[PDB]
Amino acid sequence: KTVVVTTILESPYVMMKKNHEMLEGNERYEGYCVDLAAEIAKHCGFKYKLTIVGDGKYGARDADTKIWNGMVGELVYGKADIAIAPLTITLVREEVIDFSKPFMSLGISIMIKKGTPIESAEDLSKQTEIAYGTLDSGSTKEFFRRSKIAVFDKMWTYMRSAEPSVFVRTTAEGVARVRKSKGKYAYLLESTMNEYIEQRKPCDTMKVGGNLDSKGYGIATPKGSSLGNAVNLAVLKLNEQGLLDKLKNKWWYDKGEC
Amino acid sequence: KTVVVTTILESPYVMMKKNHEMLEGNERYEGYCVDLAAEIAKHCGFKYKLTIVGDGKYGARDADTKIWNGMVGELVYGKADIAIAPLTITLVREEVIDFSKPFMSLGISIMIKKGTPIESAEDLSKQTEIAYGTLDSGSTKEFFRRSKIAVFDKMWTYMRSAEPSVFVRTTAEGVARVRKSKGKYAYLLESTMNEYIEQRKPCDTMKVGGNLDSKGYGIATPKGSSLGNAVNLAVLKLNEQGLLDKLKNKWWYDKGEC
Ligand SMILES: [Zn+2]
Ligand SMILES: [Zn+2]
Ligand SMILES: [Zn+2]
Repeated sequence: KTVVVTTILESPYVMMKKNHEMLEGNERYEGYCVDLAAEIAKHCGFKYKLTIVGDGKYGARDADTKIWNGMVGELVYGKADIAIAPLTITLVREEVIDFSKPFMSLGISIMIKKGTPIESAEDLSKQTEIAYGTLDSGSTKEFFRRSKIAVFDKMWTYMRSAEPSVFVRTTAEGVARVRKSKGKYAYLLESTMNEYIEQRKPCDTMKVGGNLDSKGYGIATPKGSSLGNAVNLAVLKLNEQGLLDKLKNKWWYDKGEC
Repeated sequence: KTVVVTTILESPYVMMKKNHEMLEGNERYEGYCVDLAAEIAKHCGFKYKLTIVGDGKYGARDADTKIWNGMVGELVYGKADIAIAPLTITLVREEVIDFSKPFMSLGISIMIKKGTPIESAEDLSKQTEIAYGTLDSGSTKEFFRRSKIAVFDKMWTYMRSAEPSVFVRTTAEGVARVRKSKGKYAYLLESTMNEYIEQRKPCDTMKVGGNLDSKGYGIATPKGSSLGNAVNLAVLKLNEQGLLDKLKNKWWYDKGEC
């Protein structure tokens, strides 16, 4: 039967085509993950339907109810068969769902509006004129919340209490905030996205400093899924075939407008 | 009871302590993987014995023999319970053994003697005065042998037929060859090793160009091993806590000699 793929609208991973209104099904979308999903479905020989996660989140566990939201939740509760998106491989998630070996390597990075007096995380933690935050319900927020290293811990103390809130619902919201904040806001996001945005108009942002950590994105399946094994080998095969690198250049720099 | 850990003598992952002759068991060794093995064992709750792979190889399957050698072979045939070393996660290997999520991210790179007129793989492929090769029985050689992209295919065509052999039995042998060839030999090895050597006296080598691919190292266990699950969670836990980054700084740069 048709495999239900959950994903999220996040450029350049998954975006609606210009003429999506006249298109149907999987044809309505384009992007790195759209291409990746097609490659995987072909090598594993299955039909699939791309669906956009209902709450538009990656996935976090509610501390009160212990209920998972986002794409992780759709997998945990049987609403989806596989997640193909820029979903970060983490311990808390690995405990409830399965991840293939990473199809992309990245790390948390700093996005500033061009000209802002910031070059590192240490620089952000020593000032208060410039606010900074992260995406909600994801791995980046968890990183700071659970960090015991001096600089990041102090950053979390500031962010978790900040008012107004420095957290955002979507990457787009964080990027917009940096751009319209005259440089009084810095956004903490994964290098993959930072590098992508840095190459798009109005070309007013830039990634500064080195990554804060090293991790990766994996294709996720529910625990005990029959697709788990196959997808994992498919990812490795595609990386060694050079496909993943091919797709990276196609959506990041071949389309770059800066 | 005691878990047999197979590893390889590869600096700075595993090395004999200066006074190993007067030490016993695991205390005889030191290095990144020795430090990592101790942590993995503590977190998974098991006692272990470090052993150096008999043939000093990482692992490849003999074409006609069909027998796996190196650390992979030790796991495949039941001589070791786990491998903790800079062992690359690859498709052919994941087909016979299990790998944890990566504990280190790296890629194939080029090592030259300082002053060598080479800036990239494309440069090596378009000339013939400078010879170049890779390590034997490993993922790097397999990368070129299977590559379908023009530049690497061209490089493989040359390397596979070059005489005398451009391949080496150990990383140390390749590094020595670069150092003694007066710029007439370039070595293809993983970025991790390239970066390490670049910081070792006589500081006469350097890493040039970007990485050729993107992959990682994983802790390997025999397929279906009962240690697999715990080890994987341990790796994720340790990466998130910053131990892996702390360990790389300790063995790579804190001890740099250049
Ligand atoms: Zn394909
Ligand atoms: Zn709640
Ligand atoms: Zn520990």
